[PDB]
Amino acid sequence: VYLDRKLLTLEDKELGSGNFGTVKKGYYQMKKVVKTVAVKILKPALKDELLAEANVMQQLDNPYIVRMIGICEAESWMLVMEMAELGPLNKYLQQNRHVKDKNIIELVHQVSMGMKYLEESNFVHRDLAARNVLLVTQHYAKISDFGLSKALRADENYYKAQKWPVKWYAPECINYYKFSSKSDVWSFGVLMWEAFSYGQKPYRGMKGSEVTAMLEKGERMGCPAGCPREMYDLMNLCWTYDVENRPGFAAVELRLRNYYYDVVNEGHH
Ligand SMILES: Cc1cccc(Nc2nc(N[C@@H]3CCCC[C@@H]3N)ncc2C(N)=O)c1
Repeated sequence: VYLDRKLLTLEDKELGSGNFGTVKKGYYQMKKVVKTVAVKILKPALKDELLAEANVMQQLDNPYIVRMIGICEAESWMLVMEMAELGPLNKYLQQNRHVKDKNIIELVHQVSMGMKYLEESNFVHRDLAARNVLLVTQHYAKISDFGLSKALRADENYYKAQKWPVKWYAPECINYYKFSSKSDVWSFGVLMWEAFSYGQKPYRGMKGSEVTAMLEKGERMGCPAGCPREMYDLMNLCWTYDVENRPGFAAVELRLRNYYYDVVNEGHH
């Protein structure tokens, strides 16, 4: 969990940025191999947020979720993770607009498998967006960015909160401050839309309070160009207003798994 600063070699160039500080590429001398890493580097609230985040990732063991190597206290606090070379999903789709439809279904299914696992593990993500999906290859996606994440209490199906990615948030989060796995299902809907719109921001040119107004009227973002109908049906299903009747990730992953098998069969035919 605690890494040795001497074994860590940072690079100058910064790969990305957030409120916390920077993301830089580096190397960590493992037992015999050198391993390529991404490091979150801070610029007291922020400090504690990094320790909590690291404590969450430590518990997570799945092929579709970013792996934490460990943490380090030097110049600043550093959270060290295995590296996803091709970067955040949204940027990638913005710069590769001819990625095939089958490839997108593949990647969002992988996110769904990682989210099904996370549900079973009783953690909520609370920031599930395409910028927080990281690509190892063009056919391998992983979920990261767990700074808003919560381990649910053994006696609760949701976490009660006390600045938010509003456009990814379910009605019950905005209205009642309650975040559950069904809430992440809602954001997955928005994530899919983002993926099929090739990295475009959702609800463009609308303020947070207008989006709320829109959803309450029963309005939803339209089908992206070239997006298969059944994938849009799945999006709308994820956007079930009422938590009770919204599907969980088991249902969502099953549906994505099966649709992907038809599309793979189609290709061969
Ligand atoms: C090429 C490139 C560019 C930017 C970031 C990355 N890698 C990562 N970024 C984030 N977080 C970022 C934070 C800033 C916005 C984008 C991301 N959400 N977390 C984990 C990783 C990781 N394990 O590799 C890679």
